[PDB]
Amino acid sequence: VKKLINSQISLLIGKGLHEFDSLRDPEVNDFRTKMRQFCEEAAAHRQQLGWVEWLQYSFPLQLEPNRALLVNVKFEGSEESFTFQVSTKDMPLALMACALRKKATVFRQQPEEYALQVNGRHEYLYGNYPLCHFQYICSCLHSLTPHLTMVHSSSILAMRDEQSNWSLEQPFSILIEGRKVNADMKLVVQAGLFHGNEMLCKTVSSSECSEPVWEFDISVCDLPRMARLCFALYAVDCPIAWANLMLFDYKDQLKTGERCLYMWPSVLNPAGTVRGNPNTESAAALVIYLPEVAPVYFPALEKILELLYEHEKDLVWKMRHEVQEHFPEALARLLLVTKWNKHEDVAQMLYLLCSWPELPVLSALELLDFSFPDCYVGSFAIKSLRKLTDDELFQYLLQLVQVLKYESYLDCELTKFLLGRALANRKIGHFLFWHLRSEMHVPSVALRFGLIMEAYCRGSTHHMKVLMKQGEALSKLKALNDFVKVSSQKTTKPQTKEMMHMCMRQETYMEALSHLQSPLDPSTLLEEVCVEQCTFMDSKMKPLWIMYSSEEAGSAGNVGIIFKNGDDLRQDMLTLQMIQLMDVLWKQEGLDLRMTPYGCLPTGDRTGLIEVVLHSDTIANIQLNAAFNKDALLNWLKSKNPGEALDRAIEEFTLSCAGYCVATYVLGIGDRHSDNIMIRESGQLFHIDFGHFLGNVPFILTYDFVHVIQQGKTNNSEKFERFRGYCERAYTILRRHGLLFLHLFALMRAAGLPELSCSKDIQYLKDSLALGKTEEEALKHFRVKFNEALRESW
Ligand SMILES: CCC(=O)N1CC[C@H](Nc2ncnc3c2CN(c2cnc(OC)c(C(F)(F)F)c2)CC3)C1
Repeated sequence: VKKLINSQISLLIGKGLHEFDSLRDPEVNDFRTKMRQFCEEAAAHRQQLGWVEWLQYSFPLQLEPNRALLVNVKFEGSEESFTFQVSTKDMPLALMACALRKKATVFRQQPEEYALQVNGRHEYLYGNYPLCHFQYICSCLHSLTPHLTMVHSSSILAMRDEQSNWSLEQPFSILIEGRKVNADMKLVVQAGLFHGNEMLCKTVSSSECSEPVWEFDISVCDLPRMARLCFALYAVDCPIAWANLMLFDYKDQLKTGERCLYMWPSVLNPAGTVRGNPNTESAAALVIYLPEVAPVYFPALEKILELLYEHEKDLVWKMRHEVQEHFPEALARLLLVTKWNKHEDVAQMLYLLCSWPELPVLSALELLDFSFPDCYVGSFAIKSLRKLTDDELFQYLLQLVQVLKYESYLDCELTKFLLGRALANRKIGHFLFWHLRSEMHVPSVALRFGLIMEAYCRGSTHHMKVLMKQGEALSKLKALNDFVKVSSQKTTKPQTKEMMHMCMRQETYMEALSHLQSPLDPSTLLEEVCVEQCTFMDSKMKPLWIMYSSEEAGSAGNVGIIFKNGDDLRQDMLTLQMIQLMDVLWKQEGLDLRMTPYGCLPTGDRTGLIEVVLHSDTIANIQLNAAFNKDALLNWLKSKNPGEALDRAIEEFTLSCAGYCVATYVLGIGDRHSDNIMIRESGQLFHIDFGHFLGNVPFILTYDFVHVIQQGKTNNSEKFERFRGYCERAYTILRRHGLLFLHLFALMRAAGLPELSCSKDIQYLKDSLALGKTEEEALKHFRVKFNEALRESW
């Protein structure tokens, strides 16, 4: 029985569980047994949760950051529906008391034993929030009458049931023979002792073949708990390989004897993995002699607690106790000023960190960076992050996963936190899965991520099968995309499109591609695949256009996905999460710049999905075709928004244009052309290919857009300066939360994105957001760039 659950886990995570045993690793084996028990205890809690408490797990609420509304409601397993007049300020129990009052009237034959399901979707409307606050009821108002289904307590409960399962003064010292080296020239081995991005002593090098055979300025007593010994083999300068090791193991014991380090290819790297290269055969190895001291374990918290300019740093350390009292948020500045190469100074800091008050989510997000590698500093950060909302945790989930790459040991406070929250929310567990599964091709992350997904599956027997279905569809889509890629080069598009449909109509494909949850959004059910409306896009990697159509949801079941294999979808995903954050921060301060942060999620090696924005078209397609090319875009909105509807559309356009003009400027999105800018029939303007960001520069205002803002008029200052305001207001909101973007962008350095690697890339975001300058000084600097963008258009 357990052999099947294990076979499914191996297929789902794309790594056999037998591979973990073959390592015969006490660290990997201890993680597996400990985390399985943690997840099983979490899974146990869910099978006893109340019916409203389960709805909270499986279908978390989607909420936005007086007036009337017509809504059709219908009880489960009944054709008969009822349209009722409800207020936007009315709570779901009022709709449920109206639906129950109508039911008793018609059927001749308590609303608190019910929940409203967004018909044909895995989204629910529960809790004491007015109908205006729900993402669905709110979106319908701007779109469409909301279609709801009265799901009873017994129907929600039948789901959970079905979803069941030590101080030596001697100077520190290390080098035997290093096998499998490819070079011309002499080989040297440089070695530095790091505690994050900072050094603990001088970088001692080795003496200047394919199999070459061959003292640190810090004491063995002074070595911090999280000390790294970083190596680099090079030719004497052409780099060859690098390797990192923790001087203390997971059981907190000082490393002794021989160690064979399987090095990673280059062209000292502190941020790199402390674990070796998996290609034992290919990788160049460096055998080192980690010296004897005796066993020596690191002092426990009980025994440990018992113990800016150059001159400015000395002042921060003197007033360290005053920093805990007067400036607790200044913890980061104090930790940096602490000397981690002095056990006496590093112990005094822990005595202050242990009595230190909890920090806000923003201050905790900085402490998660590689500049802060201490376990107690790390545990403090996660302890402060425990106050995160499930919706807030989701907004930063991508960045927290990247920080798992900075982790020194497999069992860590972050893995526990991320897994604990994942098992508490099916939406957080869904996305954590795909953030981990999409990096299984990467050899460095492959073990950590594999073991985390296995543990989640140990505590999600049903969700494992849900994700397996998603994973089965994505396999058929790679196989189908490969056909489209081969065939496209041989025949006419209608011939390839017809060939794709025949392939899709196969039993194997129809079964796989249908009745699954969207990997981009678990609440969107990709039901019946519309083979006739499916095709492929003309871009280099021939992306797939896969249309779906649910009957139970009507128009809401008509959804589409884009499968793209060949290119990196990470930066596009990062940019869209940053635009969604912008839209949230804007809405929080009453500014809805009607944004379209469409779904984009990487699922594999150069493989991922993109949500289809229905009823949209590229600016290039509209402009290709009006007596004047400038009038094409306005005449287009006139076609889709006739009569009194045009006025709403020009406003929708302006708002979205302002938001995207700021977003593309701030994020530094270059390569802007008519083909990677889209418009929705509602008037909403959005951007699509985010291949390049952070100036890889100035504010850009297009004349074809400035014309739509001006209501088609040559001179229209009322409407154009109203737009200038939206840009100013939106840019100043982001500036206040600039520290939030800088912290998340700092954590994303772990992703290994070519366009986000150095400190110069983060400087672009400091400059665009004019971080140093005062609000007045920064609003003027933007007013110069904006006015210059206006002159730049003819
Ligand atoms: C089969 C109809 C057709 O060829 N179209 C072309 C223009 C238009 N494109 C879209 N229409 C509606 N929604 C979207 C799109 C295009 N989107 C999209 C966004 N990033 C991407 O890559 C990073 C890609 C892709 F190149 F990989 F495919 C597509 C966003 C969603 C429809």
